[PDB]
Amino acid sequence: RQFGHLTRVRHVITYSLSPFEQRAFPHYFSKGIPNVLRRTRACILRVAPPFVAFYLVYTWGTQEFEKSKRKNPA
Amino acid sequence: RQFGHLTRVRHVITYSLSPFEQRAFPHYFSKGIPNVLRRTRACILRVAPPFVAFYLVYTWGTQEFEKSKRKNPA
Amino acid sequence: ELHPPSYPWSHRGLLSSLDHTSIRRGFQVYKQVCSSCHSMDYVAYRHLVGVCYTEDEAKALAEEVEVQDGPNEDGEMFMRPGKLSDYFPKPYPNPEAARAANNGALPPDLSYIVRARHGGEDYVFSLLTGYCEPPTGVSLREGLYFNPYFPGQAIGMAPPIYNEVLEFDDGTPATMSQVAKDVCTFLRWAAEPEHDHRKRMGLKMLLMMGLLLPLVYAMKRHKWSVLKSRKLAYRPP
Amino acid sequence: ELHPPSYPWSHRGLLSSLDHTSIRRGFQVYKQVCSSCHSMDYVAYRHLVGVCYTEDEAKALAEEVEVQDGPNEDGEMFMRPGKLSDYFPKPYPNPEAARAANNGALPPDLSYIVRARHGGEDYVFSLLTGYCEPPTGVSLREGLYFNPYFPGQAIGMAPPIYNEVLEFDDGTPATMSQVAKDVCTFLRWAAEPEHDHRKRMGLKMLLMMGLLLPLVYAMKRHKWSVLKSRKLAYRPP
Amino acid sequence: FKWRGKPLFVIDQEAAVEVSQLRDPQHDLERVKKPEWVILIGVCTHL
Amino acid sequence: LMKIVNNAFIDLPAPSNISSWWNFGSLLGICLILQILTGLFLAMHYTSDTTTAFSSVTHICRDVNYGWIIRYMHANGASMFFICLYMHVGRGLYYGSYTFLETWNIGVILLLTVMATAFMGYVLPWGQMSFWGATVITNLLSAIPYIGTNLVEWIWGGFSVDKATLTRFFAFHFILPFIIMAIAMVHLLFLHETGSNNPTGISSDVDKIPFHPYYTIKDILGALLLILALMLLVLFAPDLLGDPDNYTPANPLNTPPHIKPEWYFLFAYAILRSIPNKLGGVLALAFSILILALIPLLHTSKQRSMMFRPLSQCLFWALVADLLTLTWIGGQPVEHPYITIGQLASVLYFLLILVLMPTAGTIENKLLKW
Amino acid sequence: LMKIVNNAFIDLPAPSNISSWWNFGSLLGICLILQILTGLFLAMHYTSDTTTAFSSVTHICRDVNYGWIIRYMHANGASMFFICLYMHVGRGLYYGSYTFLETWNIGVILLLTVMATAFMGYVLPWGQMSFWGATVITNLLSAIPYIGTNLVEWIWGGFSVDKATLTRFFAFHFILPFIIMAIAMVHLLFLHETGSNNPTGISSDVDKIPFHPYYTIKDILGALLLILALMLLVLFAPDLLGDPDNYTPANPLNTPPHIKPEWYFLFAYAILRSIPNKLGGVLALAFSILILALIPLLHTSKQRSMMFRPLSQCLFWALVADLLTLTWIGGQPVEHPYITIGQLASVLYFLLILVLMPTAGTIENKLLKW
Ligand code: HEC
Ligand code: HEC
Ligand code: HEM
Ligand code: HEM
Ligand code: HEM
Ligand code: HEM
Repeated sequence: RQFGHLTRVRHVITYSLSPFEQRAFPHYFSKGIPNVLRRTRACILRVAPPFVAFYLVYTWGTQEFEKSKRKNPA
Repeated sequence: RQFGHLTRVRHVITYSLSPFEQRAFPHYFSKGIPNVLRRTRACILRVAPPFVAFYLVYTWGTQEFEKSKRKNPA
Repeated sequence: ELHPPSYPWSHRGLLSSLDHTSIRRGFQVYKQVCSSCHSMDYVAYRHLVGVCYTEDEAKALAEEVEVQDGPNEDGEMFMRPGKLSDYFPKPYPNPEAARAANNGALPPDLSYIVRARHGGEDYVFSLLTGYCEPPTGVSLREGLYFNPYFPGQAIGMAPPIYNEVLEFDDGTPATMSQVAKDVCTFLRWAAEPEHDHRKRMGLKMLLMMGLLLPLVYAMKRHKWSVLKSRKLAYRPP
Repeated sequence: ELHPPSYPWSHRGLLSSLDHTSIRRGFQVYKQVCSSCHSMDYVAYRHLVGVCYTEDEAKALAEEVEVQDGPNEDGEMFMRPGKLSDYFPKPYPNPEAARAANNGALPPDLSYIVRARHGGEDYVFSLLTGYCEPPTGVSLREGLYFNPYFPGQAIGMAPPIYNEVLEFDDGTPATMSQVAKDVCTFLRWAAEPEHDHRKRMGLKMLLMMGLLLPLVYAMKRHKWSVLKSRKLAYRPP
Repeated sequence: FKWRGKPLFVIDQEAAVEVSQLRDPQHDLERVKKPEWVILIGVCTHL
Repeated sequence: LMKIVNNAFIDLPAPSNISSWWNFGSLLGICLILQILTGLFLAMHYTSDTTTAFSSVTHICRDVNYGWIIRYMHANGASMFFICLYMHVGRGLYYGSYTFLETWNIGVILLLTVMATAFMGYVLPWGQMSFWGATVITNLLSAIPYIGTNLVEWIWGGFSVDKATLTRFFAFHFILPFIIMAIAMVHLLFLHETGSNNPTGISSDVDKIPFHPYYTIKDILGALLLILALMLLVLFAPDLLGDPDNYTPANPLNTPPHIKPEWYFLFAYAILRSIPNKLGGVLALAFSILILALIPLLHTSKQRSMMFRPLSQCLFWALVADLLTLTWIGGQPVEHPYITIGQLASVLYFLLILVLMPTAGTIENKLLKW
Repeated sequence: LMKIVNNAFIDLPAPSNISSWWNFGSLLGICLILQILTGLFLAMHYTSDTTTAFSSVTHICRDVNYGWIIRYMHANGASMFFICLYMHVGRGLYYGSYTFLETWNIGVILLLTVMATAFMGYVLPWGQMSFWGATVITNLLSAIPYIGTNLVEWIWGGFSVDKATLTRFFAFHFILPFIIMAIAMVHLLFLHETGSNNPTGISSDVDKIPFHPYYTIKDILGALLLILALMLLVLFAPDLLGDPDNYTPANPLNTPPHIKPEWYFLFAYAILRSIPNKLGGVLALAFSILILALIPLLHTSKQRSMMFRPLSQCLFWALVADLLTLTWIGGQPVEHPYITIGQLASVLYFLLILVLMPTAGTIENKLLKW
């Protein structure tokens, strides 16, 4: 497979420019950083809470294990 | 590449038969053996004489080598 | 178990090297103390070159000790003074003799023991300096001793080290501590004869990869800039 | 050089095997004669099972000889009666001792010597039975001897074999010849513990491949028969 | 002896050899420092 | 004219909405070639004998000119290798690669080829975890009735691990990457009839673009990060993953108090260790892997991806907790606070896959009426 | 659908006037796979250490269940391998394969791949001809000025052959067949654009026929003859080609009176041994091989084959005398009745190729006016 016999296209225009006629990193800080946060606010709630529990189960996994080797009053 | 777009053919007929309708080895002794000899008479003269000399050079290669280790009268 | 602390060192830093002066006194220890019962088989005097001793000097130690080498033309074997190619003198010919020389217990090798024990150095330095009186309610056979860092807190380790157990060349103090410093410095070198060079490539890497990585990241953003700035439209009738 | 002849054997035929009875007396020879100075290291008594001796019987020879095995719990080594897993008793601990036990010369091993010397058996059998008085105009150091089959015709081979040098079990003649037969039969088995089985697959192969080869040659001629009988013509206007 | 994984081969009439008559014109003591201690890499020059 | 087949790596149509994740799809080609290249030069001084192998490693790390690096570019390279995969594979779930049934199965046979390969790679140096690391795992195949004792003794070359066990792996281990090297092409072949598969999951036929300028350098950028994250470890923390014990000589007459194979088994080893029964967990082990062949009959949603299935993301990243848990829980010993976990975590793994991901599409279709 | 690429071995056009010679064209695929298959199982008990390798061979021939065969199916298999080639290659001259310039060069790189491979295969068992068989040949590369001492010491892992020399070959030797295994496909690829080349030399496009019934079984029939001629030797004369000395242990402090490598070098080794000068024959050696790349600029006849060039047959079969002579003359020592030969036979080889075969077509064209 290659270009030429994939599918159909009709009434579509494409504009584009050389790289040399534009800076590589414009608006990186200015516009990127909100887009990072917007990318963040859409994903954290479905990614973190597993790892949140993991941090806790990693915590309680040690403490209970830590106590068990410590003796009892007898 | 495959069959279909190789070349051109015109006015050619091909006859042929199943294998089951014919013995595998007919006229093997009766007709083959002369054809072996005919195949032989066309090739021996341009194949043997090298090997003929080889047999001799293999012979004289030993005899002269055989004599050289045998001593001289002195 | 017992977790040793993270004692600092002259080499803990990720571009820190070993104090070779500390190694120079460290090697004295292994020969005077540990080489009676520890079989370091993966090392030779020649590896000390460029590290703590020189060719001729370290060779003077190869002249010191006898080594079993050479089938005589009679068909027998003998003893010679060693050389720089010769590995260290093995204390005992086989493990079992070491068990026999002890209360049934074996000395491990000390070539790669550091990297083969959790914590490495910090285990070892605190091991020797963790000797104390046993606690109440504990009992031990003869030959065994107490040391909390060892698993089971029960070990056939005779105390090898103590203050003023020997003396060193330049004349620094032969305390139980400074000696314990050079020796652990020494053993890390055992399972790492490359530390002086690992950091060197440890450093060359960064000022290249830290320098390339933006540039390639730019050449990326260079080519992709056509599509990072590409617009479209839709003009049917 | 000298080319040995092609002496026949009980195994020269391409489906001929070894006379195992001849092997049984052959092994007596190596122990009584050759095992004083020949180091067969690639063999054990167990390989004699199913060949010349049994389990218990051959094991009686492992009980006969002492073998150096086992690190004692003291840390030393000792001697025990061997077993079937144990390889043969090496005569001398190293090559140099053998050179010392001789006039500077070495005995080769005899495990694979047959297949490592042109002619194999026929060399060896004629080697022992090629001893004669030296010819006129020849001189040899002490310890050296004359034998034409050896290269240079000069060898430190003391005559090992002679008529009535020992006796065998069943009581066959202990001539210089019959003994020389069993021994060369014995050594071929050394570098071929598979002779009894090589011919077996040596035979299974033929009555298959001799049987298949026509059939496949027919299935060939079967399919090709369309073209072995194909005719043509040429009918344009 | 064995050395570098290669062999190590180690006067009254030796000096009697006429150097010019030889193939490689080479006096003996050009090859050694001590006369009575001979050294060479024991490898046949041909092959 | 073998220049037309190498258009698949030069002039191939491929999408344009592509993340940085798919760097990982080609790093294996760089890991594999590098790892092979490393190991090949590495085996120039390995020895396949018990009496010298461990020493023959020491022949490298001490006496070879800059060869000591090669032990770690290779070894910890094998860790960076696996770090790609479980970022390469969970991808296919988070995006929906697994509909390409002819390809996804190939993606399995690699994994069992490797995870049975790598098992033969940790064992060569006779580390005292090599031996027992080979004992425990291989011992399990005795779990089968009436043949388990045979195949195990058959592979041990006797009745227990020995010199004969070693060499039989070193050849089986020096070889399979080449078998992978060709299967790699196969894995790309069935692709080639259909091409890649965007994060959205949409058939992006309209917006397929060249490959030589764009994704080449993009992969090289990833390879840089790989070499970086590889050069870091070897230079700064080579003892991190490769356990300390493996520098110990082998001795069957003594064990460590704590056993664990290399870190990457541990999600899987823990599943077995959970089961007190012997056989009752073994079949769960390979089932935990071979479930991947069984997923694509569980693509309930008539969508593909999970960027447009928010509930799937709630489950999917929850699965990672289980694996990363079983990773840690596996590498820790058998005691009451931890047994209670694996008896759940093992079940959670099978549960999330075979109940709730299917349940999503059956619902999400109903949430939007198809 | 990887079923369409395997039509080249099922539904491929190919001629019908085909001899039994072209059995040999595919036996290598059977030799190579078999040889690999043999050697792979064989290396399950090889050891790459001097102190045990020779013994580790004995571990096979004595103690392994039917493994002793494998030493010979492999070893003498390598002889049957070469018997195919110089019946596979002289073919291309006697029929005119060599016009396919894109293929013929590939046919060379295999040969130098193999003849440098096999050189690493005879050496493993430390036969006392292994050592010197590796010494002499490798020593020659000191013939170069100012670098010869470097690369040789560089490959010897020191200043002379040693344990370090061994392992470096065993990996270089266990690997190249796989490199050949892929180059095999390449060798068939450039073919695939043009197909085979009849004995007549005529473009037989009109009479190209299927492949699954006809040439498949025909090759199998040849494979039978191969397995026969292989099973014969191993069962009836395994000591034939594999020289006796190689069962001797290695010792640098003693040589045999007579040296010769394995039989197949001997046509080539004799060419060098003819030259008293050191370097003056080395460049002739590889030139004697690499002349094959230089032949196709010497296809003077505007015919192709030699079934229709009787004079070419007078020369061609004369060349075989020279090779089969240098074969024997090579394996024999340096004395006056034999030096007189190689000083001619070496020149005859270069002479027949670069003077008289070209001269033929320049004449045969004139004998028939074009
Ligand atoms: C009395 C002979 C002897 C002396 C001297 C000696 N060692 Fe030991 N070493 C032993 C024996 C015996 C053991 C066995 C310990 C065990 O079995 O747990 C051992 C154990 C060790 C271990 C193993 C630690 C572990 O986890 O088991 C280390 C490290 C060590 N010694 C270092 C040293 C150092 C450092 C010195 C000098 C300060 C030293 N040794 C001197 C005999 C000795
Ligand atoms: C007295 C000790 C001794 C005895 C007994 C002995 N050998 Fe020898 N053997 C030697 C020595 C020493 C050599 C060294 C020959 C040389 O250096 O050329 C040797 C050489 C050989 C060789 C080498 C032949 C070759 O082609 O290289 C063979 C084979 C052999 N012996 C077999 C035998 C046989 C057969 C017997 C019994 C008939 C036997 N040995 C008994 C000491 C012995
Ligand atoms: C996916 C492929 C492979 C995996 C998963 C793998 C696994 C491993 C691992 C993890 C080690 C670490 C041993 C250590 O650090 O001490 C190792 C060592 C080794 N590898 Fe492999 N390996 C692979 C491929 C190869 C290849 C391709 C070669 C040779 C070309 C090779 C040869 C060796 C050798 C000789 C060792 C011993 C070195 C040592 O143990 O340190 N391996 N293998
Ligand atoms: C050496 C091992 C492997 C190599 C060389 C390899 C190679 C590749 C490459 C180059 C791609 C294209 C890059 C991309 O799609 O992002 C790809 C894609 C893919 N790989 Fe791998 N891969 C390997 C292992 C695996 C494994 C273990 C799986 C397990 C499931 C797998 C499953 C897939 C799938 C399903 C795709 C399709 C990509 C898509 O749907 O867009 N591969 N593989
Ligand atoms: C074209 C490919 C090869 C050639 C020309 C070749 C050459 C040889 C030869 C002639 C021997 C005979 C040694 C003897 O008879 O004692 C040998 C031995 C050996 N071959 Fe190779 N070989 C090849 C491929 C392989 C392969 C593919 C393997 C493993 C998969 C392998 C592993 C070995 C080993 C371990 C030995 C030692 C056995 C012995 O020396 O008897 N070789 N090789
Ligand atoms: C492992 C090594 C090799 C393999 C697997 C292989 C494979 C093949 C096969 C299957 C054929 C078709 C059969 C035939 O044409 O009769 C062929 C043809 C051919 N081979 Fe080989 N071959 C190998 C080595 C060589 C070598 C060493 C040469 C040296 C010149 C060579 C040159 C050729 C040429 C020129 C052809 C064209 C056949 C024609 O013109 O009709 N090949 N090869």
